[PDB]
Amino acid sequence: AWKGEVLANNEAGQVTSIIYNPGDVITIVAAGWASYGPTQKWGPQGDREHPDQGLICHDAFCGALVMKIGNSGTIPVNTGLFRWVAPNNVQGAITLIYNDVPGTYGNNSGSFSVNIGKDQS
Amino acid sequence: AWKGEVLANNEAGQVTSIIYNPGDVITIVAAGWASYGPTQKWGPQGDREHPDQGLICHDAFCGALVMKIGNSGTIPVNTGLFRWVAPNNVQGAITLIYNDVPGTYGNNSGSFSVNIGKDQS
Amino acid sequence: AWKGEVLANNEAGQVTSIIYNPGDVITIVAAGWASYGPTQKWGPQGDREHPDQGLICHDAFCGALVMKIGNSGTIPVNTGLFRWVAPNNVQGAITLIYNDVPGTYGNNSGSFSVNIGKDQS
Amino acid sequence: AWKGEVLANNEAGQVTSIIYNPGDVITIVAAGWASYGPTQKWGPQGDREHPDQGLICHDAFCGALVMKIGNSGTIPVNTGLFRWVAPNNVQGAITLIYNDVPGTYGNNSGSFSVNIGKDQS
Ligand SMILES: C[C@@H]1O[C@@H](S[C@@H]2O[C@H](CO)[C@H](O)[C@H](O)[C@H]2O)[C@@H](O)[C@H](O)[C@@H]1O
Ligand SMILES: C[C@@H]1O[C@@H](S[C@@H]2O[C@H](CO)[C@H](O)[C@H](O)[C@H]2O)[C@@H](O)[C@H](O)[C@@H]1O
Ligand SMILES: C[C@@H]1O[C@@H](S[C@@H]2O[C@H](CO)[C@H](O)[C@H](O)[C@H]2O)[C@@H](O)[C@H](O)[C@@H]1O
Ligand SMILES: OC[C@H]1O[C@@H](S)[C@H](O)[C@@H](O)[C@H]1O
Ligand SMILES: [Ca+2]
Ligand SMILES: [Ca+2]
Ligand SMILES: [Ca+2]
Ligand SMILES: [Ca+2]
Ligand SMILES: [Cl-]
Repeated sequence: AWKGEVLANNEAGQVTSIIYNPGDVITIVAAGWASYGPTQKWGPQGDREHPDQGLICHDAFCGALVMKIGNSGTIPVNTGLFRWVAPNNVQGAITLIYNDVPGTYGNNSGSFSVNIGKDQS
Repeated sequence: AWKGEVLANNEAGQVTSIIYNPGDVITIVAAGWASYGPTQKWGPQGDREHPDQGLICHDAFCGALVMKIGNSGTIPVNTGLFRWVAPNNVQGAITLIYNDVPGTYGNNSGSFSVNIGKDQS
Repeated sequence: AWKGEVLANNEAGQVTSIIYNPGDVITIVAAGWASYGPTQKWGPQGDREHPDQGLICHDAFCGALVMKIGNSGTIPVNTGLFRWVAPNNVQGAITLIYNDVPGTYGNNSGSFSVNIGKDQS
Repeated sequence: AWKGEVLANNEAGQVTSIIYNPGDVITIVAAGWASYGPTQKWGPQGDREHPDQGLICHDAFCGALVMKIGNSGTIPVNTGLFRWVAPNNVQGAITLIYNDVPGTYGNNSGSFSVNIGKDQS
């Protein structure tokens, strides 16, 4: 398993020690508070009221937690994933990323705390 | 394992099929959007800024997900619990509840989607 | 989890730390060599060529590993059980026992090494 | 998880759907009755009284269940493995094999039934 934090201000994200392999079942739980610029903070689902003006992941809200597995495209994580198997082909290290518009991370603040583990399969 | 929905306006809570037994380890993941009255909605951690006005659980925010286990007090859940063991002498049926003030549930809306599993031991 | 040894010559068997509760999924693995009297030894499946002359479990061979759960009848274990769920209404402490004819355990020798754990469920 | 049979007379063994990856924890349970030639049969630990005449696995008895992982040498399985981690530098598909002398498999009989799964990590 892996525990750690993802900073809202880091366009490169946080690499983990979890290597996702074909067939793996994983569980992720995410918590905490972050902002993409405003004084308000949101949880790991982000801001449901904010439009997409060029986010790295178009399938989650601005301010959400997302990931990449190897050199996949972005995959939504939000509050987490329960006994989840990847939409197929994907493989590699899990990198966690805060969803914002590239070039605009400089006004971001806060972080998410994240646990990941592999399940029975 | 159990999957289901906890309505924000259900004061009595959602009774699950999980009986927490001595020594059990469990994982919970919660998602969704709900409100304790305002037009804005919050995720399962609730609203960090709203003051505690006699919530059923003093150790979680207004609009957070909490639970009881048998005769326990309320216990916080938020976005979830990762490979977690309960307080000494707590056991029995898990009921999931939206954290609000008694008698003030009638203006609530939305729901949280929740999964609960037992882990290896 | 429980890890230990089940002696062939112990008619009362071995009361483990594992309390089987409704819905639990368990794994048991058993290894080793034991005898119900002869100079030869058999593994946890016992002696397939030996007749049943009043065995405590009629559904496994003389010299096999079996168990009781709470106040159940004997249940075959053999080399182990993989992600196993008990029949309805069976619950309580797991006792491991060597399968022999009652009153004939005194000439027995050897033991099985046994691991029991609760699995995800 | 994989469930299947391993024929005692199959010198190439039985390839499974399990790909062992670094960090994986697995469980195996094996059952059944097989022979390397005599009319008598033995369980998955094999025959403790027979000498090694050039077995594919010198670390288990003739008639025992063994395995290979990818390009590995033979590793004992016997009655099974509980929440087991492979040696470092061992990875790839699991193949199950009956322990006999190469070229002498043709007079073998019976089989072992085997379950393999990946466990929480
Ligand atoms: C100035 C500010 O502009 C936006 S918030 C804005 O969001 C983008 C993503 O869409 C980037 O993260 C920027 O860094 C953020 O500042 C308005 O919603 C806000 O009300 C305010 O006017
Ligand atoms: C009228 C309303 O009052 C509160 S919201 C209020 O919160 C309590 C819990 O503290 C109960 O759930 C009520 O049912 C809710 O209406 C203010 O924060 C809000 O701005 C508004 O004035
Ligand atoms: C003829 C037979 O010889 C052996 S059994 C023998 O074992 C080897 C492995 O050591 C091969 O599997 C052969 O296929 C087997 O036949 C004696 O132990 C037996 O009593 C009998 O004389
Ligand atoms: O049938 C069981 C019986 O088998 C014979 S050979 C043993 O000597 C006895 O002690 C008893 O275990
Ligand atoms: Ca920003
Ligand atoms: Ca309310
Ligand atoms: Ca005896
Ligand atoms: Ca042979
Ligand atoms: Cl806080």
